[PDB]
Amino acid sequence: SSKEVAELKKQVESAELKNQRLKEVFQTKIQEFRKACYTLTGYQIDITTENQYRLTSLYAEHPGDCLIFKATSKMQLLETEFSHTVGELIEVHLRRQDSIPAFLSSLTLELFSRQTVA
Amino acid sequence: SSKEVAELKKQVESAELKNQRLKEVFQTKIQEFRKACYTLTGYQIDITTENQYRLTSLYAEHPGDCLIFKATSPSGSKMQLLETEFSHTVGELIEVHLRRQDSIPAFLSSLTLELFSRQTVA
Amino acid sequence: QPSPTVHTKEALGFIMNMFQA
Amino acid sequence: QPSPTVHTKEALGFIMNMFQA
Repeated sequence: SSKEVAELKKQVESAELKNQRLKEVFQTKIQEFRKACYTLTGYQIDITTENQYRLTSLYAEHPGDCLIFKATSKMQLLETEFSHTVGELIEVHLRRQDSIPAFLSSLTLELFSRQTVA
Repeated sequence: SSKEVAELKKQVESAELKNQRLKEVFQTKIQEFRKACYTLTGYQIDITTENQYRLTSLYAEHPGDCLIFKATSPSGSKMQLLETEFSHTVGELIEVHLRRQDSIPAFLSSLTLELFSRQTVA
Repeated sequence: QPSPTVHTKEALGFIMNMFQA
Repeated sequence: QPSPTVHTKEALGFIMNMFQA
């Protein structure tokens, strides 16, 4: 019937509208969430083209300095130009302490100390 | 019944399924990102019902211990620490790093290291 | 306070629930 | 070789967009 045809055409538009909205509010929310995680923790967390996590510090001293972590429950730090400059931090906190959070926290404080003015 | 009604039902079905996959795909990658931020930074960052940000440490002493930050405005980058039961216990860290230094990352870094040292085996 | 349209509220109700754990 | 159904692949095209820079 034209009756059912008209009711269904409206349903299709409604269904498409629900999906379209799901796209827009997701976009805004994660960019809000991404900006919040960056301002709070001090690290830019990017999921790279290999399902890897590349991190950039708010206090990075040179553009391009980054840390790359590989995922498998445990996460392995991979080799980067900046990885070599902090071998000392990696030894204390990643191996002895077995704590990525203690590692990144110590790095942030060290980078913040050298970022200061005057 | 009619082929026109059929074709439209299959479009309704198709859209209500795009739905079901956008949710499930938005479902894993959101958690992927958050659980990654947790494993890496040591903070579980939730969005509260008031669109504020609740942080719980991987090394929290009690499960309800948390910090809550709020964004002052969407068109800005400032953020402010709101009072919680746990924030009552770290007034010295707040004074040094949030008030005198004005660095939330330095604050959470110092708090992470302090909580890590407190969580002894025995 | 125009009110969000039903499609904007429904999507925001589930998207914000996924950010809460 | 499990695959990607069309509705699943279509949601991944918009999903990953906001996880960089």
